[PDB]
Amino acid sequence: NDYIDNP
Repeated sequence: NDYIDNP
């Protein structure tokens, strides 16, 4: 699953 690193 795709986890993005920092908002």
